[PDB]
Amino acid sequence: QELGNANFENFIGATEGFSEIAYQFTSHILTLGYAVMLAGLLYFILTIKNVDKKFQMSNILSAVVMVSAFLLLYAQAQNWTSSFTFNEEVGRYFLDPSGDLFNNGYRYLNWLIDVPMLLFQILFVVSLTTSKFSSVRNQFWFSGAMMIITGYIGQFYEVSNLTAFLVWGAISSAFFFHILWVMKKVINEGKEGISPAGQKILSNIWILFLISWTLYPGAYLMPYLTGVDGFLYSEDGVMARQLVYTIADVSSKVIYGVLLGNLAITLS
Repeated sequence: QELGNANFENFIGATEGFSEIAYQFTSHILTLGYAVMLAGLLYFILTIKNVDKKFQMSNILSAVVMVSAFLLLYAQAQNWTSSFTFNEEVGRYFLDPSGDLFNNGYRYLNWLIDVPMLLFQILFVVSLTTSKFSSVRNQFWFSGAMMIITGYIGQFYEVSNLTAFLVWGAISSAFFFHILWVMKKVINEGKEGISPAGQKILSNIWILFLISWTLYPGAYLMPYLTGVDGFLYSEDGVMARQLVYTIADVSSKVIYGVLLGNLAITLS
């Protein structure tokens, strides 16, 4: 299997193919993904006037994240549809040799760019207490970048060497735990010396952040979560993975932005 060696979407597409439902669902979900980013982009442009100058860098960075997310998810969406074509004889969609093939680059690039801005963002709304801005900022940038790069290396091996896919996933996960831990510290310090209404919103932000962000390794693992011959090892694990990525992207970029915007209005 030469054509389907690059990733699980290709593997499936070149061997079993995708039902009508799997192909259409995944296409629609990816389209909702970028459409929400565009709407978010507008929301963040239009509401920047509602926070004090002091906090506006957060709204700016929300907007910038929306731009890159709109572009790269639009591109990922097109890459889905143009990589798989219907075959009349079997009634399924197959990896098209005349296309460019499914490619995770668009999404991994988006993460490299958005992770550092999403993490930095909050440092323009909350005030630290005992920690330094530059230290926190550097810990987030370095660990975020490493998390993504090591996850990108892992994903090459997804079908060729599943063991490696997992080892690199675990290294990536170690960077992830460090980010959660710095973020929990940022949230606790940001709670010190704001109103209880501000603290309740920070509490929500932590929950959102924690769940959102954990969906990413969930979706990386998704086709293996029922074992090497189970139910998700299939087009359904492709559908599940792309659905979960899309929910994660909306939650981590959009809802997170909105919550941060509301925190900043509270502090204004």
